[PDB]
Amino acid sequence: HHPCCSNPCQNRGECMSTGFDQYKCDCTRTGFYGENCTTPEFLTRIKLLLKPTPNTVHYILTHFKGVWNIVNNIPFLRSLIMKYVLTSRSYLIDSPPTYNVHYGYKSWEAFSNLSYYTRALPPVADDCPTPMGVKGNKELPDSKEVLEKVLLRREFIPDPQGSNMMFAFFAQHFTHQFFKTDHKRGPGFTRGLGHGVDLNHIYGETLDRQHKLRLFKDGKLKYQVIGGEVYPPTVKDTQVEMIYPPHIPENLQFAVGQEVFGLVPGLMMYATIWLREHNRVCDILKQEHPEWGDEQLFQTSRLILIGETIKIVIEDYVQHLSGYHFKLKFDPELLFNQQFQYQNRIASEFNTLYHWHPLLPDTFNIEDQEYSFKQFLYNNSILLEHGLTQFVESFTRQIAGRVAGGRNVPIAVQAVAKASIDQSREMKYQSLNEYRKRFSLKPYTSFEELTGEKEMAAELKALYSDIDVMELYPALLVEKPHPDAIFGETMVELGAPFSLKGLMGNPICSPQYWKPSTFGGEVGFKIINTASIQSLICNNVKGCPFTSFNV
Amino acid sequence: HHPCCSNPCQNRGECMSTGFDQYKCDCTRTGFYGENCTTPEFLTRIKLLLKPTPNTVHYILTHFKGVWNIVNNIPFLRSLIMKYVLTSRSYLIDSPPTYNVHYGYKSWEAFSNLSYYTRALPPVADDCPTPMGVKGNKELPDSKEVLEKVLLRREFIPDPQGSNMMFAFFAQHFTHQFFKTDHKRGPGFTRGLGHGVDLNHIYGETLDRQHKLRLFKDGKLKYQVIGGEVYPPTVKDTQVEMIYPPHIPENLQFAVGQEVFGLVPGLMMYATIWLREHNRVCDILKQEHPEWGDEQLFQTSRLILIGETIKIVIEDYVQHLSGYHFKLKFDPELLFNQQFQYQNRIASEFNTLYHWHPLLPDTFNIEDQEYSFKQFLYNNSILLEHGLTQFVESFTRQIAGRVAGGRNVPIAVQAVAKASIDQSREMKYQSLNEYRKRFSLKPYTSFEELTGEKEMAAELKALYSDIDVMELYPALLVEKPHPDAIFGETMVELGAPFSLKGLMGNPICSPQYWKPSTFGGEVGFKIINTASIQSLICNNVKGCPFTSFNV
Ligand code: COH
Ligand code: COH
Ligand SMILES: *[C@@H]1O[C@H](CO)[C@@H](O[C@@H]2O[C@H](CO)[C@@H](O[C@H]3O[C@H](CO)[C@@H](O)[C@H](O)[C@@H]3O)[C@H](O)[C@H]2NC(C)=O)[C@H](O)[C@H]1NC(C)=O
Ligand SMILES: *[C@@H]1O[C@H](CO)[C@@H](O[C@@H]2O[C@H](CO)[C@@H](O[C@H]3O[C@H](CO)[C@@H](O)[C@H](O)[C@@H]3O)[C@H](O)[C@H]2NC(C)=O)[C@H](O)[C@H]1NC(C)=O
Ligand SMILES: *[C@@H]1O[C@H](CO)[C@@H](O[C@H]2O[C@H](CO)[C@@H](O)[C@H](O)[C@H]2NC(C)=O)[C@H](O)[C@H]1NC(C)=O
Ligand SMILES: *[C@H]1O[C@@H](CO)[C@@H](O[C@@H]2O[C@H](CO)[C@@H](O)[C@H](O)[C@H]2NC(C)=O)[C@H](O)[C@H]1NC(C)=O
Ligand SMILES: CCCCC/C=C\C/C=C\C/C=C\C/C=C\CCCC(=O)OC[C@@H](O)CO
Ligand SMILES: CCCCC/C=C\C/C=C\C/C=C\C/C=C\CCCC(=O)OC[C@@H](O)CO
Ligand SMILES: CCCCCCCCO[C@@H]1O[C@H](CO)[C@@H](O)[C@H](O)[C@H]1O
Ligand SMILES: *[C@@H]1O[C@H](CO)[C@@H](O)[C@H](O)[C@H]1NC(C)=O
Ligand SMILES: *[C@@H]1O[C@H](CO)[C@@H](O)[C@H](O)[C@H]1NC(C)=O
Repeated sequence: HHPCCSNPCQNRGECMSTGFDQYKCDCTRTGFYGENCTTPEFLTRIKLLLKPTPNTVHYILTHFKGVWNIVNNIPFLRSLIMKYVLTSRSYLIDSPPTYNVHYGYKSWEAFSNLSYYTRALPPVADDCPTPMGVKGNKELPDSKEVLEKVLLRREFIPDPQGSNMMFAFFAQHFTHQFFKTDHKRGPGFTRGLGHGVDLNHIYGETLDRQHKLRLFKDGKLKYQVIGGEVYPPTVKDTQVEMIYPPHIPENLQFAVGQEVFGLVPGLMMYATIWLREHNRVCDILKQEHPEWGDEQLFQTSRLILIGETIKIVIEDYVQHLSGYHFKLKFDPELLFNQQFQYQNRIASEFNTLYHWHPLLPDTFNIEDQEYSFKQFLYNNSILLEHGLTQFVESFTRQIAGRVAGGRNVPIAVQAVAKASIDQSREMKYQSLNEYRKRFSLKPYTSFEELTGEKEMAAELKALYSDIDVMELYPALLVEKPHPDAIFGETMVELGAPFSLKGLMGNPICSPQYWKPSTFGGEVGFKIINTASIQSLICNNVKGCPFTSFNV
Repeated sequence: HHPCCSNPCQNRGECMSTGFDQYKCDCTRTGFYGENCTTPEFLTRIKLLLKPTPNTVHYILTHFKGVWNIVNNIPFLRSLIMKYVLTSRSYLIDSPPTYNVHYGYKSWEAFSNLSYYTRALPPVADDCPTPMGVKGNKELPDSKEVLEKVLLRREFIPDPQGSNMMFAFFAQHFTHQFFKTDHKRGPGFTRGLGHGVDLNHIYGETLDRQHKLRLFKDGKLKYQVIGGEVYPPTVKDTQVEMIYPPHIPENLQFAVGQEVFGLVPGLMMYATIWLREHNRVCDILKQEHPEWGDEQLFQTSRLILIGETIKIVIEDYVQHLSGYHFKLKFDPELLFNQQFQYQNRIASEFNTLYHWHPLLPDTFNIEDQEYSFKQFLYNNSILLEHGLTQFVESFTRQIAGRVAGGRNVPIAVQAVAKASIDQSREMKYQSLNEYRKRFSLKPYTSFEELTGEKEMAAELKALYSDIDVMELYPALLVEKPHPDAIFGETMVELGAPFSLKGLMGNPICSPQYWKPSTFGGEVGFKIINTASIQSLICNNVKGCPFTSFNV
């Protein structure tokens, strides 16, 4: 078998076979040497005794609300801290990207082929003696058993951080521009070739789709007016392909950038809001530039919207997730004297860790009604009937489920949770502990340490035998959450760097783009710099209902 | 008409219309302010007063051989000098890229559509009152008149810098991996979607093409053996599309990565050499790694050859072109503590300036035959008849033509030169002086200053009237050359930043790729770091003939 199956190289060292039965570790720039890159260089010894634990940094940012209220009001200090928040993560992500599902070594194929999700850790080799390498049993536990024992929801567990349905649907809508698995090819492949925040979920992935969605007047996107309300146009009107079941009538087949957004009325809500936003921004640009044509209005509105999106994601969305008392800041300028790559490639593991189906409630509560999954799925009538204003009011009110802590996957999506496990396996993911080490965390020494509890730990011990072969995805869902938090440590430490990279990596954040001229002058620039989840709703939803990501 | 037609914003200010008849310049990070970005900031006045002119720097690098002799043999200094050389040429290229033929403002479409060449300067707006903006006559001069008066060769002018046919054909072979105009779409479109040094001219642009070219045994490329000599495989064996006239015999229809390489036996000489190199490297890696399969042998040899190419281009090819006494060095480590983007997008103007058709001789002198263009085109027989050894010996001793200095484009390719002019105009290129300002040079004040001579200057003055509307492409070919040099200032000052960006931008130069494990261990890494034009020929051409880029 492959001599690297046991994952012998530590500290970001690279493993390579050197004959049938031997390996060598490449310890270049790891700050370690020795056979397995485990012997620290002198500067590394000094860096390691002085480096705070990820859990210490977390504690500082989630306590001392009094000190943070001061820090948050000294612009120079707020800049300084946000600068640290951005750069301390940066070094963890390979950019240019490296591995993928087919390439556990660097290759031009893995670098150049945009159809692959990239990989933060190389796949376990095909001929390893155990699924994870060398440790554990010949087979992993039945995924149905892992699912039923520790993942599935008994009683609904609300998120103690107060995440609402505005948040859950925003997560779903936002991330589905860059997580668009190409099932024809396999779970390690993506249809999102832009690999980030390009808003293809609004504008379409291909130019042909964009052109069918565009009005070609005033930069605007096509729309329809129903009962005086602006909604997306239909499939028959646009000829834009969407996924709908057969029983869905022509008039309820709304056409948006992303093929799957008819699935959920929560997604259609956001699609409608962003469509209105784009056309609202067109109206403003046209007022500033009576001389501009359709094409420039469209393109400039897209860049503004991309900027709005990143702004909202950092300052409301990540802000809410973080539980930080520190006020996060979207400011591209903070990277201008730093080493940073303005490019991104979506990692398979980022897709995997974002399968937050425990956010989903048992029923969807709009106004006085309590819709089941059966009733809610593919039902855009519900949207037309209640309207965006009520959708916003209801979803702002409705609490979402806790993601970590175990046993919170709604039964309605059990098949999806099973697939995340099976497809992790099919893609040959390395173990939870391997991922933890890759992200500068201590491997868990037992199942009780992972869960912080006894009962689930015991189930997991019986299923997996060895903590070092525990799988990444179920571990994220059963991990001991931070105190009163939605997630545990592994989710935060893997998610945050993938997030920073995808947000700041965007070309609009580079010095040649980050200028008022890029966005049609100072007014367009200000739309980006003052954007928020509240203003997005206020500007585009009748009556300007109040909103946020917490209940 | 568009209020930016006159190009009012200086110093890399960005121009934007604010009404029908008004503009605003965006002076962000230019170091200037005021209406047209022409007033310098205090620190800018200083930076201006100190900073040496590009010509003064060229003089220092092409003189004082005694000093350079010391520096070159003192590694720490060589390295510090190369680091300057690399980082000064850097800030000149927009990266992430910006404009293209259809987008004179920044847009997601220009960012993301890899099918365009990018643009260093945006195009002249469609409705401008003159071809170059507002200066000059309503029509630029007949392009045949320009071609015939100042471009066409009367008498062959040899390169006083000593460039040979080995150099001339290396330039053509190498550049044709990234200059691959998609004539079906237009001159501003490329088929080279990798946008750099990916070796698609050897391996194929598509996976479909690569796979038909591969042996699938030991990592190797398919080949044939004719008279005991290894040549590329045929079109019939591989089913790889090549451009060939109907009349060419089955066996001389060589199939290589780049579809046009059967055009010229000079091109097929290098194609064959590089094919041999790839399979030679396979052999070395197979020896190192008996455990490796076909796929990893192939991909690893590919990365090795990419490195080989960059190394040769920097240390042999650019070295020769530069006329420097200083010894350029390929060493990715020199950028590791610098700010640099590991990405490239091929610029249209880089394609344009690289039309070095004056390099071409009047006949192709092999052994004691002197082949006309008519005889040499598409004649792979010549290659088989003489063999690679004679090709190398003959092309090493044959002088190439001077590029700058005027009147040296061979009549045989007059149509290509005319097309360079017409296509510049079709892509709405700004004038020579706009390009010189864009690359930190003073605009020429007269035609005589451009040519350094009287007679062509007068023909040009009569044709164009204003130096400020002189065109880029013809200017490059008529420019006063540097002393005893093949090129003039504008060629060097534009070409150099485009070059080093595309060389160092490659992902193999990034910290996560620049490691021995990437190339199969120390042995593969060493193939790269010891590569030379002489070693390429020595390892792959029978009899190991002497070669170099100069006669
Ligand atoms: C971010 C949180 C989030 C939420 C709130 C959410 C809400 C919901 C929801 C009710 C609104 C339903 C019925 C589903 C149902 C599904 N989800 Co999600 N999903 C979420 C994150 C994801 C992600 C990420 C994927 C992977 C998408 C991909 O790779 O294409 C996913 C995949 C799926 C799949 C497999 C899709 C396929 O292409 O086969 C189904 C089915 N689901 N989900
Ligand atoms: C770098 C030096 C160089 C040399 C030595 C060279 C040598 C020769 C040569 C010698 C046997 C011949 C017969 C030609 C003939 C042509 N070359 Co060049 N070319 C060169 C640089 C270029 C470049 C750059 C282009 C543009 C390529 C593109 O845009 O695809 C080009 C394009 C062409 C074209 C038109 C575009 C096309 O259809 O491909 C013709 C015809 N040629 N060339
Ligand atoms: C990026 O990698 C993708 C996966 O390797 C690749 O898709 C694959 O493309 C190949 C070649 O075009 C397809 O192979 C086809 O042709 C062979 C032999 O001629 C047939 O036996 C196959 O049935 C098939 O029709 C594969 O279908 C395809 N593999 C997949 C999708 O898993 C992409 O082409 C690559 N992208 C780029 C830009 O190169
Ligand atoms: C890369 O940018 C390219 C330049 O615009 C683009 O090429 C263009 O593609 C469009 C749409 O696919 C073609 O226009 C079509 O318009 C109607 C459809 O209703 C048809 O009647 C036309 O025949 C045509 O299909 C343009 O012809 C085409 N322009 C060209 C070839 O120069 C690429 O598609 C863009 N690439 C990506 C990945 O978005
Ligand atoms: C190098 O790291 C590897 C870790 O896999 C070590 O490999 C061996 O060490 C084990 C216990 O120390 C032995 O039982 C085995 O022979 C072997 N393990 C495996 C998985 O085969 C090796 O000791 C390390 N060497 C150094 C320098 O620490
Ligand atoms: C910088 O920009 C140019 C704009 O082109 C200059 O305007 C020019 O002023 C000239 C002198 O009065 C006029 O001859 C001419 O009308 C005008 N050029 C054009 C094409 O309109 C601005 O004055 C200058 N601005 C400043 C403040 O220096
Ligand atoms: C591919 C495009 C990327 C966009 C993805 C956007 C958001 C994904 C959000 C979260 C992933 C999971 C967990 C991390 C979230 C919050 C914890 C702390 C956040 C933090 O420290 O700043 C995080 C800071 O680094 C971010 O800038
Ligand atoms: C797209 C991938 C990039 C590969 C391009 C490779 C080769 C092109 C070679 C030279 C640049 C093009 C035209 C001439 C410009 C400069 C050459 C002369 C002097 C020089 O380069 O030195 C200037 C000094 O700075 C040394 O660099
Ligand atoms: C191979 C060149 C054919 C061009 C002939 C038509 C254009 C003539 O052009 C003329 O050529 C003369 C001789 O070089 C020069 O002295 C003149 O300045 C030039 O205008
Ligand atoms: C569709 O949703 C609507 C709400 O407008 C609901 O009344 C109806 O029962 C749903 N239909 C189905 C088939 O679930
Ligand atoms: C083909 O090249 C060969 C060299 O072997 C030569 O003898 C012959 O004349 C050439 N054919 C043409 C069409 O010039």
